[PDB]
Amino acid sequence: SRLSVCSKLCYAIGGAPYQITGCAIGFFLQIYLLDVALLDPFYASIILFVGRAWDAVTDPTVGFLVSRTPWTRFGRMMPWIVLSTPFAVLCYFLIWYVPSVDQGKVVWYLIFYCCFQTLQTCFHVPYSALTMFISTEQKERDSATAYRMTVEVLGTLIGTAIQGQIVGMANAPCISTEIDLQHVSLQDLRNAYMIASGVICAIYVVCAVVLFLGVKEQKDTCRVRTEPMSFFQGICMVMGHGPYAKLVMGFLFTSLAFMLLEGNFALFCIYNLGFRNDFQNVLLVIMLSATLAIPFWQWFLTKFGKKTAVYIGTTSVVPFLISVVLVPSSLAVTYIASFAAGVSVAAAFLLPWSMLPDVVDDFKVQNPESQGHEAIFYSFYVFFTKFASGVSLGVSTLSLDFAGYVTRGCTQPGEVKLTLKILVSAAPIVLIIIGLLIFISYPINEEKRQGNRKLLNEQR
Amino acid sequence: ASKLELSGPAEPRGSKSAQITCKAKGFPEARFWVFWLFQRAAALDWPAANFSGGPVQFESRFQGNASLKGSQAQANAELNIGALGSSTATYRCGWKLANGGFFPSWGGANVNGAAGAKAPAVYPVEISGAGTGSVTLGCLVKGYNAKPNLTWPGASGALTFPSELNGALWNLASAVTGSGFPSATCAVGFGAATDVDKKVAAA
Amino acid sequence: ALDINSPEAEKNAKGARARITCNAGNQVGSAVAWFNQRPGDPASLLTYWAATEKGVAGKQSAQGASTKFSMSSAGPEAPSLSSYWCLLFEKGAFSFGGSKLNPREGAGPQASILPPSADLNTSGGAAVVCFLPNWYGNITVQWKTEAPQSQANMSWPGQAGANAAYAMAAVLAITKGDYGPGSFTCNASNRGTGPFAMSLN
Ligand SMILES: CCCCCCCCCCCCO[C@@H]1O[C@H](CO)[C@@H](O[C@H]2O[C@H](CO)[C@@H](O)[C@H](O)[C@H]2O)[C@H](O)[C@H]1O
Ligand SMILES: CCCCCCCCCCCCO[C@@H]1O[C@H](CO)[C@@H](O[C@H]2O[C@H](CO)[C@@H](O)[C@H](O)[C@H]2O)[C@H](O)[C@H]1O
Ligand SMILES: CCCCCCCCCCCCO[C@@H]1O[C@H](CO)[C@@H](O[C@H]2O[C@H](CO)[C@@H](O)[C@H](O)[C@H]2O)[C@H](O)[C@H]1O
Ligand SMILES: CCCCCCCCCCCCO[C@@H]1O[C@H](CO)[C@@H](O[C@H]2O[C@H](CO)[C@@H](O)[C@H](O)[C@H]2O)[C@H](O)[C@H]1O
Ligand SMILES: CCCCCCCCCCCCO[C@@H]1O[C@H](CO)[C@@H](O[C@H]2O[C@H](CO)[C@@H](O)[C@H](O)[C@H]2O)[C@H](O)[C@H]1O
Ligand SMILES: CCCCCCCCCCCCO[C@@H]1O[C@H](CO)[C@@H](O[C@H]2O[C@H](CO)[C@@H](O)[C@H](O)[C@H]2O)[C@H](O)[C@H]1O
Ligand SMILES: CCCCCCCCCCCCO[C@@H]1O[C@H](CO)[C@@H](O[C@H]2O[C@H](CO)[C@@H](O)[C@H](O)[C@H]2O)[C@H](O)[C@H]1O
Ligand SMILES: CCCCCCCCCCCCO[C@@H]1O[C@H](CO)[C@@H](O[C@H]2O[C@H](CO)[C@@H](O)[C@H](O)[C@H]2O)[C@H](O)[C@H]1O
Ligand SMILES: CCCCCCCCCCCCO[C@@H]1O[C@H](CO)[C@@H](O[C@H]2O[C@H](CO)[C@@H](O)[C@H](O)[C@H]2O)[C@H](O)[C@H]1O
Ligand SMILES: CCCCCCCCCCCCO[C@@H]1O[C@H](CO)[C@@H](O[C@H]2O[C@H](CO)[C@@H](O)[C@H](O)[C@H]2O)[C@H](O)[C@H]1O
Ligand SMILES: CCCCCCCCCCCCO[C@@H]1O[C@H](CO)[C@@H](O[C@H]2O[C@H](CO)[C@@H](O)[C@H](O)[C@H]2O)[C@H](O)[C@H]1O
Ligand SMILES: CCCCCCCCCCCCO[C@@H]1O[C@H](CO)[C@@H](O[C@H]2O[C@H](CO)[C@@H](O)[C@H](O)[C@H]2O)[C@H](O)[C@H]1O
Ligand SMILES: CCCCCCCCCCCCO[C@@H]1O[C@H](CO)[C@@H](O[C@H]2O[C@H](CO)[C@@H](O)[C@H](O)[C@H]2O)[C@H](O)[C@H]1O
Repeated sequence: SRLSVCSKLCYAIGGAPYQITGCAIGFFLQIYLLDVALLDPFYASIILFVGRAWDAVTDPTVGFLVSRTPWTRFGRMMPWIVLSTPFAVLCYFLIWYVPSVDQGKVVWYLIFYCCFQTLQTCFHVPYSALTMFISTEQKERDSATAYRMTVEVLGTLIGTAIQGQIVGMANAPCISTEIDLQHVSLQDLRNAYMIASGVICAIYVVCAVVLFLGVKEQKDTCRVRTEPMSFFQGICMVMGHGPYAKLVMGFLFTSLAFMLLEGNFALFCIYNLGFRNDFQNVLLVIMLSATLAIPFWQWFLTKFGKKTAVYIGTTSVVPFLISVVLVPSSLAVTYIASFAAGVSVAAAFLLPWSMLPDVVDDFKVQNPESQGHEAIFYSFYVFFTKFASGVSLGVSTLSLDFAGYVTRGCTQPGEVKLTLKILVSAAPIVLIIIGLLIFISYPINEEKRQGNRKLLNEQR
Repeated sequence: ASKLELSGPAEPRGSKSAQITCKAKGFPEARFWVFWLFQRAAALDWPAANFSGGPVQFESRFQGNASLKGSQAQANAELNIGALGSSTATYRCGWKLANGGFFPSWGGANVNGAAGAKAPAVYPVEISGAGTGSVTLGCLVKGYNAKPNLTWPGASGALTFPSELNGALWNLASAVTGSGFPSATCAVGFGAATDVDKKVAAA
Repeated sequence: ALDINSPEAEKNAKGARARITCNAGNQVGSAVAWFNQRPGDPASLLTYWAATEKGVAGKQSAQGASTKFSMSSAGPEAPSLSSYWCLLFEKGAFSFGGSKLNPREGAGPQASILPPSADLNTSGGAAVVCFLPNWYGNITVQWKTEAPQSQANMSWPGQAGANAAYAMAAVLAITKGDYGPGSFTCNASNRGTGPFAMSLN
């Protein structure tokens, strides 16, 4: 009476819409608001910041509501997903819709972006506890987690490919300005965005139906339900630990640098490298290299330890982030740097999850009483990454507004290109250097003590 | 609030050079493109634009006729007009939103490229020996180079036509449809002295 | 440079609705700015990106996809009878078109001819003045010194605030030496199915 491989596959498929919508509204929302929705970058800055700060706000609130959700006739998590998905797909389609409003499109985008973030939180937060609800054996939960991560990586790649190819299929005209003083239409580009959103909404639904049909709930009633009021005490206890706080700050700053790149990289490809016809192919190459470099970094951490792997993987992109702003926009240099950036993305978002069990063992050794420490760590990391990435994207688009970013434009003035070069080559390098310096102060020192802590794991 | 204060009216003479100031306030002048326009009797044109921390971009018609400059120490934009004669117009000083390309805040200054300054002559044109109910009296002001203010003693039935160029001077007419005619006089403006009021007689 | 334009330089609207149309010589991609200008005042921005207001009364809306744009004022008051311009921010060289709204009035012209005064006759000149104080539409004035003449200067005011009627003054300047051609006649042609002639001898 274990999990079937089809049930684990359906559970893994159910986690693809989160990554597809995340990659879409991470890579292309800043393009869509600035260029396709014709918004002032102050208003787009407000929309991006509030949209990525309401998700982080709604993560613990929806978690607390789910912890208080009683047992229905379909489960504790399936009614949330079933009642959240048809409204989430509607709000997601209305994110990429440009209305005919004479005043206040920023209000429309704010309302529907925050509504979609709330409904996607109400979809993903029960889906995270679904792996505890499906089975009681730890091996089945680990297999379901591995399937979920594999389909999460494939969902990021598939969503990037689908959205990029559809919105790059239909081009559009630009705005000639003073700088440039010595068939397709804008409605075609908006319809291409609507078509891509409709395809992604069809995928969302399909995956929601697959998750509902293929996954049961098992009516789990065992052990204890812990204490929801002890959340702040657990946060303080986790933050008091040395290696756990060090891993939190390093992973944070590194993921913040890469989320800043993910946000302001399509504009850098369009307006600095002059690749507005093939800016989606660079994103596809980066995601393909990130997909293919995961076994390479797994072999590297299995072979040459963990310390050198996390030392070189996050900092491999630094010479290439210098090179992209220190060459005259050569095509092959950009594609080689795209392959390198994909390798570095895979390293940055793979290696701390490899570092984590050595810190879990150390926290078990130092604190014998532990309940939900890994969940608390994940929630803290998720909240701070989403909130500070919203701050970073709001500050970046506000800096573009201050620099005089033209809506569309076929070119940018000398201030906007400088701000984009700083936003892909100075701020990510500074954040990566901060994360590397935090990872230097690592008292666990890879496995050299951690396995000894594992020996104490044999003792306790 | 952002505002742009422009110079007053000027009277260049044929082929002089006229400099117009556009002292701005409420915004950093070095961050936005300060523009210049060219409004005739009824037509909006576009000489040029100037970025106060860099380049100047002209229209191909006004290249060599207009020259733009910017002082960021006083936040003042200058337009220098070269040879004239058909440049008697109104020049605006819009600024361009740093994202779109349209002009939210504007100014306005008049340039009148003519020569001479004379005293107006008043002629009381009257009826030619006819009358039926209301009758039309007139007042013709001919030969001046300014903007006058024709008036009547407390009668509001008057129509004062816009002035027109006749050679190098200006001509204006005023018409009053009055019912009774005990006494009517035409009083003109022309703030540069030469104040003359003339009665309107019969025949 | 683009060739954006407004076809109707004059429009008639009283209190119902106005639809000022602008046409672009190139596909501008919905980049049209609409300005409102009152006499003696600079152009005030109403609409940008062809549909978005900037601190303006809610009656001013605007539509248009590409090479065909419109601004609709469905509540036209006394301040709304001004001159409206359409700009384009698609190309480097910015362009305007020019338009104006007017109220709707009935019909009926009036003409009166006035001979030169004795003061003007003394100082070597003779200006014959033809006044057309109240009419609606467009009118044409011809001078007959027993033959058509093309040496007259004509002026028009705007529309009167009370009467909602236009005027026109025609001045014929003739020297004293050329002041013997017979009789002077002023002829006015309006939408009245007949010319109005006023003559002096
Ligand atoms: C993009 C994803 C969708 C791709 C199309 C779907 C293909 C995958 C469908 C699931 C296939 C497994 O479906 C069914 O699972 C049971 C075990 O639970 C299998 O039973 C056995 O088969 C295979 C090997 O022979 C093993 O997976 C399994 O360990 C074994 O128990 C059945 O032979 C199979 O019919
Ligand atoms: C775009 C391409 C998408 C990938 C291919 C389409 C998905 C099809 C399902 C995955 C491929 C086949 O499925 C593969 O079968 C083998 C066994 O034969 C499984 O291996 C395992 O299956 C079940 C899992 O509990 C157990 O019996 C046992 O632990 C082991 O045999 C792999 O976990 C699975 O990866
Ligand atoms: C964008 C994502 C697209 C998603 C598209 C939907 C793909 C969903 C993947 C699973 C598809 C269904 O997979 C289905 O699983 C059941 C598991 O019992 C298999 O059923 C099989 O398993 C049992 C195992 O005891 C066998 O005895 C028997 O041969 C058979 O009934 C089916 O042969 C397989 O077709
Ligand atoms: C998953 C894909 C399937 C999705 C199915 C639903 C898709 C519907 C297509 C979008 C249609 C909505 O289109 C949009 O609606 C709103 C509300 O009616 C309108 O908004 C309107 O109401 C507001 C509030 O009164 C005012 O600003 C104004 O009257 C007007 O703008 C927009 O002008 C219109 O652009
Ligand atoms: C979660 C809280 C988010 C806080 C973030 C900061 C507040 C929101 C930032 C954008 C607010 C913009 O402010 C808003 O702009 C536009 C015009 O400019 C107008 O917005 C309004 O326009 C018309 C008015 O009939 C209607 O469609 C509608 O009522 C509304 O959209 C309002 O006049 C103003 O309330
Ligand atoms: C848009 C959606 C696209 C649909 C994508 C569908 C592709 C699905 C990918 C199939 C993943 C194959 O999963 C395969 O099976 C086994 C389970 O027996 C998994 O699990 C295996 O690795 C984990 C590692 O901790 C261990 O628990 C154990 O070694 C083993 O169970 C592995 O992850 C993988 O080897
Ligand atoms: C290109 C078509 C679409 C992509 C199809 C790809 C199908 C094959 C990938 C499915 C997932 C493979 O999952 C693979 O499982 C094996 C175990 O069997 C893991 O092997 C190992 O990794 C994990 C850590 O990640 C450890 O717990 C352990 O050392 C071991 O299980 C691989 O690291 C993992 O990558
Ligand atoms: C494993 C990753 C792939 C799995 C996800 C599936 C995404 C595949 C593309 C989805 C969109 C399909 O529709 C897409 O439309 C455009 C034209 O309209 C075309 O896409 C085209 O764009 C680029 C633009 O330079 C061309 O170089 C190329 O010839 C072609 O790929 C294809 O027809 C198709 O890629
Ligand atoms: C993983 C499962 C999902 C895989 C991805 C979904 C299947 C592939 C996507 C199909 C739809 C995208 O492909 C899209 O289709 C439409 C309809 O012909 C076409 O696009 C058409 O509409 C747009 C909008 O007016 C215009 O550019 C033009 O009229 C035409 O190109 C192109 O082919 C492509 O832009
Ligand atoms: C698989 C393809 C998925 C496509 C999207 C499916 C969602 C279905 C619900 C929404 C349908 C599309 O939504 C509708 O599309 C048309 C274009 O075709 C848009 O465009 C419409 O208004 C604009 C306004 O200028 C017109 O230029 C255009 O001619 C007209 O068709 C509408 O603004 C939008 O309301
Ligand atoms: C939570 C983490 C947050 C991380 C967010 C990262 C945001 C990074 C902000 C980058 C802003 C760059 O700011 C940009 O720098 C250059 C040089 O300093 C400056 O711009 C400069 O160029 C112009 C030339 O026209 C000169 O007038 C002057 O030398 C200066 O203003 C401005 O300051 C700004 O245009
Ligand atoms: C930490 C890793 C460093 C890798 C690179 C990080 C990005 C920062 C440098 C980007 C390159 C552009 O940086 C910028 O280039 C131009 C010339 O091209 C230089 O020169 C500039 O100085 C003045 C400053 O008022 C500007 O008005 C003007 O646009 C330009 O002449 C600047 O001094 C330099 O700041
Ligand atoms: C809590 C999240 C952060 C919220 C920060 C607080 C902001 C609250 C909303 C204030 C928005 C108004 O702030 C500012 O007002 C001016 C009013 O002319 C707007 O207008 C500005 O851009 C428009 C074009 O878009 C120009 O026509 C105008 O000349 C210019 O002043 C700006 O679009 C807006 O940047």
